[PDB]
Amino acid sequence: TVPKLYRSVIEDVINDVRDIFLDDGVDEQVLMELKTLWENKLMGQVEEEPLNSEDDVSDEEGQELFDTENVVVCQYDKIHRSKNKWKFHLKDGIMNLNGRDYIFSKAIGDAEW
Amino acid sequence: GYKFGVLAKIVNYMKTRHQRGDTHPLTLDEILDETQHLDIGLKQKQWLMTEALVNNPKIEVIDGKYAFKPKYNVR
Amino acid sequence: FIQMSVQRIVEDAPPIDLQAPPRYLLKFEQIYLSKPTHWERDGAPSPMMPNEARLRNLTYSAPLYVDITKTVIKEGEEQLQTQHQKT
Amino acid sequence: TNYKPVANHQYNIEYERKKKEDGKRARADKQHVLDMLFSAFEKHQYYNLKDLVDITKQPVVYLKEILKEIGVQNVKGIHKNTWELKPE
Amino acid sequence: SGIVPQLQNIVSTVNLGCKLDLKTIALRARNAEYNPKRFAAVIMRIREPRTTALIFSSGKMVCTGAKSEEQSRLAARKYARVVQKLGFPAKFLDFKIQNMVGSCDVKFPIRLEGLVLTHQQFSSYEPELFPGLIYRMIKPRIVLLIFVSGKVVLTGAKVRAEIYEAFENIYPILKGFRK
Amino acid sequence: AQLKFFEQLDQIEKQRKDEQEREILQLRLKQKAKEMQQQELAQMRQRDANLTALAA
Amino acid sequence: LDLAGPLLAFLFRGMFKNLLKEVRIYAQKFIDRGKDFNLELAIKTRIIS
Amino acid sequence: MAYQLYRNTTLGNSLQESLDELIQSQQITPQLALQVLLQFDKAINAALAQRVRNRVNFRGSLNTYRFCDNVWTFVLNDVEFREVTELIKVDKVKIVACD
Repeated sequence: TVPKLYRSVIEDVINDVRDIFLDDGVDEQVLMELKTLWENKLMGQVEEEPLNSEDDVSDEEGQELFDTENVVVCQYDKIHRSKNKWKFHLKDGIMNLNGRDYIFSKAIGDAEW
Repeated sequence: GYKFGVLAKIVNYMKTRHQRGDTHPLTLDEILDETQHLDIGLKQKQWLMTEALVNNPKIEVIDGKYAFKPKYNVR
Repeated sequence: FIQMSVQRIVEDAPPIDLQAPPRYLLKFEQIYLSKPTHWERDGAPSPMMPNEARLRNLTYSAPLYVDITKTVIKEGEEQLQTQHQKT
Repeated sequence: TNYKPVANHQYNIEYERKKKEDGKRARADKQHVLDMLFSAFEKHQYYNLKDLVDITKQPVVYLKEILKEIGVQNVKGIHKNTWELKPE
Repeated sequence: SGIVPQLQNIVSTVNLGCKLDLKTIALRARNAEYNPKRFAAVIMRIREPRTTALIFSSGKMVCTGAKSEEQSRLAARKYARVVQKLGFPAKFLDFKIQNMVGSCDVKFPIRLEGLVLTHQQFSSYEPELFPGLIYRMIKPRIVLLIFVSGKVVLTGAKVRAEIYEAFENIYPILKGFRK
Repeated sequence: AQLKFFEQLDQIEKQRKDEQEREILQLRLKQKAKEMQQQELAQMRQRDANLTALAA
Repeated sequence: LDLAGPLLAFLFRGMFKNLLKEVRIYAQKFIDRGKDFNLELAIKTRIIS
Repeated sequence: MAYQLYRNTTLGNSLQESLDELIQSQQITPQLALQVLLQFDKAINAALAQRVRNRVNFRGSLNTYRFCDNVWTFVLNDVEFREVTELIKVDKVKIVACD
């Protein structure tokens, strides 16, 4: 299923880049070579100014630096929050969970902070 | 339109340079590289050099390379 | 006058055309006339007898209502037609 | 049935929803605003402030400040005194 | 009276004394959000104090949601420290409690009609607009939302003393309209 | 290189047709206008790339 | 002989022209502002009355 | 000069690596590579918008969130992606959203 969608995307991409390859004057063999390599690669403190009186008031910032864990990239239509919970109308997008990819149109989410 | 706002952008870049404080005059091609004007045609640049750079009062020409006149503004 | 002329005048009045893009069209279709009525200060309607009008210095008048069709063309290939009955 | 009591008129709530969804225009950076202004002047020699505000999508006060910095108001026979996007 | 209002939310403003870059703070902060189209400030939230703070490019910040004055001050200091850790010269200047909100229950139904009739000069009861009666106390500048269920919410206080004094003043009046 | 030059000449041949299309009606002007419109979107679209690289 | 009818018909035609005139003005202001308009609010009954 | 969302995914990474190989081989110029990336972004956006007609659900807890330039950067933990056909469990997820 997902591989079939990927093949359709390949067809769309090549068709979309043909015109640019003609505009820039480059030979068409580049597209064939690109597709071949792409497929192969895929498969009392009165003086309060000092703030040092408190320490370890944060968390590890390395999660955003790593980003190695599963990542979901999509578009959002509505996102509401009522004092505890975050609600998500995320529309069509892509998800990368455990390497395997997932495709969706409507995504509904509820989370707690 | 074409080939007008680019000239305006160059002149604005010159003001930005002068807020920087680099009195040393700079080459027009280097200015184009800094302002992402490579895409523009060369002929428009040549027309600018021949006519607009001299017409602009703030601009000055020294040793074959164009920059503002440090005398015009009060120091 | 009441039976023919009022309705004919309303019909002959050209449809209102507005545009400034979506455009609205207002058409006045039908005339309705109720019996002479008087509204008390509390807002309760009640039939107004001519003797009561004479005594209370009221005007012997009948409410007048028109059916108005408003059609809006949004340029999106759909036109919405809403009818206000007895405005 | 006329003038039936209502908390808010349908047109008013629709317009308020549109305004809230669109949100107020944001104050973008001077460089980007200037570039957009110069691009607009290329399309048209003379611009009115009202339409220039629509083109730039910037606050009126901020746009007026940036435009006062470079462009200049010319009093003209087109119909009224309008801005000129040419710095000189 | 035997009843003391308990604070539900405290608003405190503090100046950091330095201009800030809202976009940079939004990009680098943990829980911060920045929507210039919607609001001109940056909204950040910290769970451990369980509070929300708005930070403006002018360097002034507003902290809300703190249930205590100490919690409000600590949360403001934490927000300032986060901004400072983001590299800005943030400080803690002229921290002040602009407004305090308290809540309580009188444990008996109230006749808001009689209350407004007696204290029309300070009372405002409009069931169409809001079911709760709004009472504007003068000696403390406190606004009280009194409800038929007995719940009373005081707002506009700068110090907890004002909240307690306002409740002490209002309780004898309410007791005279017990339902 | 000569073959490339001949191919290039056909470009000018068809740009003649382009003029005759203006004379029939401006296609080049329309293309330029279209190019002008993208610049703003590209700047807005671009802004996201720099910050996303910093974020991830 | 112009009896009550024709005379009232003349007056009513004039007043209905007016009514549609204010309706046009009121609706035009809202349309220019881009917001839809309420037909009931557009009508001035005092004109005819 | 486009939305530029799917570049930092498996598909975009593979395309970028292929373009890097051709650039190393001098077969394609970097401007051509950038143009290919732009066209890929357009095509992928259109394809996901059109050929996807399935709904998904998920629940969990949120540990962090960020917003700037209409870009949400939520960070959830212990998420359960529930679908009518299958259920997936994940310890942590980062949801990047744009519009």
